[PDB]
Amino acid sequence: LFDAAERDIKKALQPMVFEPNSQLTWKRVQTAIDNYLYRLWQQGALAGNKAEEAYFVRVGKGITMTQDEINQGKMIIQVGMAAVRPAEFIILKFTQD
Amino acid sequence: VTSVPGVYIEEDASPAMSVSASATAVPLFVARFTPLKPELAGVITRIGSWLDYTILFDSNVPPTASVALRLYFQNGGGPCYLYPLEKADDNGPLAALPDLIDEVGEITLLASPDPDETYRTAVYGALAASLDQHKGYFLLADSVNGDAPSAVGGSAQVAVYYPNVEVPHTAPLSLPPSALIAGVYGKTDGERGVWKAPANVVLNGVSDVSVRVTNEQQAELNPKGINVIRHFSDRGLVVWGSRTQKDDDDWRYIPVRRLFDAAERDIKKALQPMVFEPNSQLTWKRVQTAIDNYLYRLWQQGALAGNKAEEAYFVRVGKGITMTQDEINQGKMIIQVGMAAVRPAEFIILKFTQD
Amino acid sequence: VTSVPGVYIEEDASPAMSVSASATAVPLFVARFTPLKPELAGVITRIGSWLDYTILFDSNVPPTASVALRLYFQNGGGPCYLYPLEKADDNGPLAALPDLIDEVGEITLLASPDPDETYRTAVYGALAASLDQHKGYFLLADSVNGDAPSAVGGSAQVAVYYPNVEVPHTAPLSLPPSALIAGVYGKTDGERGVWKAPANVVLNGVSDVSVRVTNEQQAELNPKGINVIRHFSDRGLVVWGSRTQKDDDDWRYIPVRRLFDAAERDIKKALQPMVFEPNSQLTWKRVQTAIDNYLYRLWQQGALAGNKAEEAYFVRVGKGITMTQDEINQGKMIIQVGMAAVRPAEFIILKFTQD
Amino acid sequence: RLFNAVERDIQKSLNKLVFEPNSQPTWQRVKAAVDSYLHSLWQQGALAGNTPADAWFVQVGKDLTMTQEEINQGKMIIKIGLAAVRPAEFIILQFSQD
Amino acid sequence: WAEFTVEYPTPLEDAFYTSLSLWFMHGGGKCYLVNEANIADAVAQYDDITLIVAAGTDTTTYTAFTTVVGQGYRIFGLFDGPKEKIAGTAKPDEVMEEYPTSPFGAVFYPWGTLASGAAVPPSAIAAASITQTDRTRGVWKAPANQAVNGVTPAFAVSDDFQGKYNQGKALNMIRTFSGQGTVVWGARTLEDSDNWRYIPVRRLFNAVERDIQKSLNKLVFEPNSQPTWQRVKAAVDSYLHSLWQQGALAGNTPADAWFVQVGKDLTMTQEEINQGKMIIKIGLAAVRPAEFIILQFSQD
Amino acid sequence: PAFAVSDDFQGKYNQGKALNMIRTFSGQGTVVWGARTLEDSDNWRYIPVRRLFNAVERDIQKSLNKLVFEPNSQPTWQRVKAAVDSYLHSLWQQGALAGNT
Amino acid sequence: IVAAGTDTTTYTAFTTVVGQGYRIFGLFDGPKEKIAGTAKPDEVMEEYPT
Repeated sequence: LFDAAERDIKKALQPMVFEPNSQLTWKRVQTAIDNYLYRLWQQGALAGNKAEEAYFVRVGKGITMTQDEINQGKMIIQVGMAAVRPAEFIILKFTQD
Repeated sequence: VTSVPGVYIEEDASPAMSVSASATAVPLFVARFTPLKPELAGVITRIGSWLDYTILFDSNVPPTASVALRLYFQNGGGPCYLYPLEKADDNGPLAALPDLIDEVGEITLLASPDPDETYRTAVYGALAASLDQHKGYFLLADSVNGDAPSAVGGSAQVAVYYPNVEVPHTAPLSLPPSALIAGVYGKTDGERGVWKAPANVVLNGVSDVSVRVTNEQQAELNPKGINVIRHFSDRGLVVWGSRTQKDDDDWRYIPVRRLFDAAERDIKKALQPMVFEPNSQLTWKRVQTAIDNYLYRLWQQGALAGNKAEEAYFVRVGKGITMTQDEINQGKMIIQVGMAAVRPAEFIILKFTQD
Repeated sequence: VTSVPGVYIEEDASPAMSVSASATAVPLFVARFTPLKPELAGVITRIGSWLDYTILFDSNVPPTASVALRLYFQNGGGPCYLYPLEKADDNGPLAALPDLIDEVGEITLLASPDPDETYRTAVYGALAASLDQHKGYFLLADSVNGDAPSAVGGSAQVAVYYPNVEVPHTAPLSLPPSALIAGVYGKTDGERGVWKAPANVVLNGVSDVSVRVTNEQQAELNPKGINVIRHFSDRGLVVWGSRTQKDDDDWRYIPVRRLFDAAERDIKKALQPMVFEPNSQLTWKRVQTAIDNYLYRLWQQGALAGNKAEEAYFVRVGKGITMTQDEINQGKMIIQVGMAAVRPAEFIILKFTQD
Repeated sequence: RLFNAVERDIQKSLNKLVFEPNSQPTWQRVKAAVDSYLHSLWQQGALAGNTPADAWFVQVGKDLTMTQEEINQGKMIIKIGLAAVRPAEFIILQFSQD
Repeated sequence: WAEFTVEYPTPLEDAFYTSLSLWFMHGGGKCYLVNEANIADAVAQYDDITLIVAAGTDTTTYTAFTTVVGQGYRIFGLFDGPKEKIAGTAKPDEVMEEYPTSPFGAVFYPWGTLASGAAVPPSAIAAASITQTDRTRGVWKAPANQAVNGVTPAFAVSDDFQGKYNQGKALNMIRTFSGQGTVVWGARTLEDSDNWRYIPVRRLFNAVERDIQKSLNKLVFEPNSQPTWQRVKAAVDSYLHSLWQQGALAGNTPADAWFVQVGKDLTMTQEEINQGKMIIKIGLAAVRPAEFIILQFSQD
Repeated sequence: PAFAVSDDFQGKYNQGKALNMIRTFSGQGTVVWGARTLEDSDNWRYIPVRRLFNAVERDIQKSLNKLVFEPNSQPTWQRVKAAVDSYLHSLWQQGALAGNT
Repeated sequence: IVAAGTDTTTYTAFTTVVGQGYRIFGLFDGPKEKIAGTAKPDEVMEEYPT
């Protein structure tokens, strides 16, 4: 699951690889990643409950970066999921009451 | 524990228990008999009725053991045991007697219908030691004359019935009343239960007492507590008085002694399946409840003399209360339980007034 | 100690201990018997009941050792030991007696049911030396006439019961009461405990005393403290008086002597696993606590006569208190402990007044 | 035999449900499939009790059972409990006057 | 135990074969085996020897033991007792002059018999009790009440024959009790002086310096100045403070338990600084076994 | 069992060491009886309290072999502490070790 | 480590692997037949490694 989610976002960030590192680029990337995990969440592939807690993609400058790696031009995409595990070893444990 | 994925099946096992009551009846008799087969010489034998007694044993002709035993069934039913022995001073099987009573779990009462004194007092001293380790016995005894026997001096479990009873047979022969008084305990626990003193029950089939007792020496014999068989004109013979031997206010009454003797034997038999379980907290609340639901059922059928409050039991098994840490290491449990039994009502006093 | 990186496993070992109580019962008897096998000639043998006594030994016909021993079981239960010897002046095994009692750790009481005086006083002087090194013995004795025996002159652990008791047998034979009075110590420690003086307990199965004592020479015999078997009309025979021999206010009473004798033997048996541990400070607080939680449990069951304060124990083990530096070098520990026992209540005085 | 035969049909059926994703739509589907079998068994008089939430119970979740670390090992543990019927071996009857 | 079996394939009856089989069976580790003419060479080389036990040799062993003590190698031997059956009628002293008096060693009389095979010299029995002691709980506790397994003593000694051999010298019998069995009993060295008794208080000072002397070999030829004096003083007491919490040496306010001092005029004045010397002194109070436990009753 | 032992022959072999007889009752039969180890010390008796400590560490020692040579820092100390007590909390609800709070 | 009717050489190999601290729990056999119960509570118990 992590091997296929990386290969689809890495193929589409390749057209935008030399754009300026301002703030309006940050909110446009953080949204197009947000609308990719949300569609994948609501079809039963991220093991989160009825809250939002399956993704925390953030691209800001105060968070997740600072000033001096802007000068050696970088961006940092902290993203993280919560995948689903297969269910084996089903245990019944009947009781009397 | 789980390697192949598959599907595994599993149940919860627990020794969760409840307590149910047995009967307080069916004694054994240690008089002399005549068995028909050599394997019936020195072993305890269960007798169901009068019919199967006639098959295994016989009725001889000269001989009071066959007469004293059929009067047991005419009063009250129930099975009974019997242990035949021939010689009074044969201390071989008499020493081998108390290690045969323990393997049968039921034995409650004890008696001896043999007439003379040299045979009975040899028996009463043989198993007198087996009364004080609290396994649950209660024997009966008779008195040779106006005072109590001294083979068992002072104990919480005896009962003495003074005047011996005769019976017609082809001159009428006398009979020590310890035989047929065991059958009248089998009727009172039937309809009324354990907690009713058997006094107003009527002896079923007799001619007359041997010596006629009157009220002016009833006053002397009712202290130093021994009981009495009385004669009345309208209703015939009747047993009278229900007092035990030793006379502190702890246990002076037959039913208050026999109520605590039966309530212990039913809970001790069912805690025996759980005797090596861990001493955690979930075991404590499961035991304290199964004892709580046993005294509450016995309270609401009129046997614990408490009022409309709850105050008849305070069973507690906790760790802060009733225990502490250092006797857990020498593995123990402490069950503080206590009842409030009911007393029989004698000496009814009227005291009329004008206003 | 650690070279290969790996992962190492290690636990904390400590001799941390607590104290639990044993029973104060089960004596040995040094009368003459008739063994059945030659290996039962001169060695201590454990007897569990009356049944297994009939297997190993026998009942002969002329002979009071078999009669005096069965009266022990009718009074109180418990096992007992016995040491058979044949000749009174055989000082071989009599010198070899006290080095056999020490290897069995339990022995508390001491008695001799043999009738005559030449056999008993040969025994009482043989093991009289083994009473004063404080291992925990307490023997019993009888008096040939109105004054105490002189084989053990003045000691804190004796007890004399004056009038000898008879028993019917096929002319009734007399019997020195030191045998059956050991069994009545086995009932008092059962329900009431150690700290209750056995007086109101009733002798279980006897005809009558040999000589009838009255109250006007009870006044003379109750000083120079020796006890007495009394006869009453309503309740029969009863033991009476619970005073020891030597009459300073230190220990004049049987239970105050036997309470300190049992409290020492339980803590001395459990300090024996920790006898070579270092004398640091964390050992001191672990010992002082396990002694504190032993007297507190014994206080709150009514055996230390203290009021609702704590003042019944002052166990201290420190170094500034109760010790100093220079006896650490000759390795020692000092346990200053002290109790406040309870006294029996005799001589109840009313002193009515008008106001 | 009631407890002996009420599980040999669940264990036979759940063999085609192993290796399924241990998620939220699974937990609300096994819970809704077991109690639809017990409700068919309660009307037939097999196990006794009114208000059929009292007769049995089924529960499966994320923190009532099988916390987060044993979900990462793959385990999917449940527990159900039910009260069956017992024969009326002894029939006692009491007369009175009222 | 692996290479000991491939070297010695057959079970023998000699005193050394019964000794190493009792060492390894109670745990054990890296142990040597030298002839009785080359102790004075083997100790000076291998740099880790702690115990010199005697597997049934007395005459030429006592000379080689006191040899390596004479150079001050800080070692602790332990010896055998007399062969069999002191009658106990008399003569408490004449069995004790054949043993070299020194604060290093004990004798361990009763000659356990190893009911499986032949006899075992008691130096192996005493050496097995130290192995399961320091692995379990420290070295400051005496090899005193930890039980051994598979060895029964040949004799039953007494309760009081221990008593007349407890002063002067240190027979240290091996006595079997009820419950716990075949245990060792008594930890006493050869002298009776109030500084040097109690075998664990000897081994505490014996092992608290063989780790300081091993470490300070990389600190010689260092400049004898002020930053050196405040660094050794701050490195030694950080080892003693780890040893005080473990219960090895007793005392509250841990400035009272030990002391360390190093300076310019409290010690090593100016002229012996010019000769290069750097002298220190540290002193500490260890623990001692509670060999005697007396207890007093009263009424208050 | 080949023998019938007693009720009281269990009694004199219950202290010191741990004979642990095999005795047959009425109803339940040929059952084992008594779980006691060889010493009598208040830390180490009761065979199940030995096997509890014997099996609560052979799974921690088996698991921590893949955590050696890890950096001895602050995020390590708060992770082992949060991984051990999540195993004991699963063992406390099952009734293995007793205590409230 | 159970003993299927072996006592002599089993008790040595049991306490060997305890000496390295392998955290194991053996269990042994009893005496062969019929303690008479007349005496001697201790002498049947020194042949077992404590």
